[PDB]
Amino acid sequence: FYGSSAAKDELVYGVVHIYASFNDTFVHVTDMSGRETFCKITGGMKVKADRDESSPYAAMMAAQDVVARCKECGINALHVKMRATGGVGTRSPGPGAQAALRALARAGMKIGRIEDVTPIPTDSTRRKGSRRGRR
RNA sequence: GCCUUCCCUCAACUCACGGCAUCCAGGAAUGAAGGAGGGUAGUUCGGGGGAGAACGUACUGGUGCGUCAGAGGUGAAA
Repeated sequence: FYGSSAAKDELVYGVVHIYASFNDTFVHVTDMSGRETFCKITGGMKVKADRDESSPYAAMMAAQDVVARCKECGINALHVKMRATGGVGTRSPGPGAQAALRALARAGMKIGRIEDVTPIPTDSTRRKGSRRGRR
């Protein structure tokens, strides 16, 4: 088929970048290269209304269309990299994390070697805000 | 306790005895304050100060390699 035919009957390790924020959730597909990709999924496609595009439901509904497209790319095993937010944002992911993982596991994809890959500064620029804060 | 004898006074000059040759005023000042100043030493002690050279990720932008439809953002939106 389109996917494995020289890696077939053997697990293949993709990589999945998960970026969870409070405006959307992203689920991306990479192959231990990051130079080539197959699919880019956003919460906002599956669920409409901007509040609910970062909600748990968004994640899970999106996650099932990861699995759908992975089994056509020969990908079976998935390494995962969880990302929070920017280095001048916070250090907290949105609610779309922890939802996506479970949705993939339950959908028969293997998961191993999860990691925390996020941009944390040694130090960076003045954080957005003010001296007196947002109020 | 003391005298004498005996061992018999070491740091390259040290100890004992003698010649006589020299040079030539000099030691008579209160003390050293849990008062001040200074010296020396531990390659002491420290986000102390100046200079010069590298290092770290992030933010932002650009470039290249891929993907494809929404993304920013909010209480909700725009």
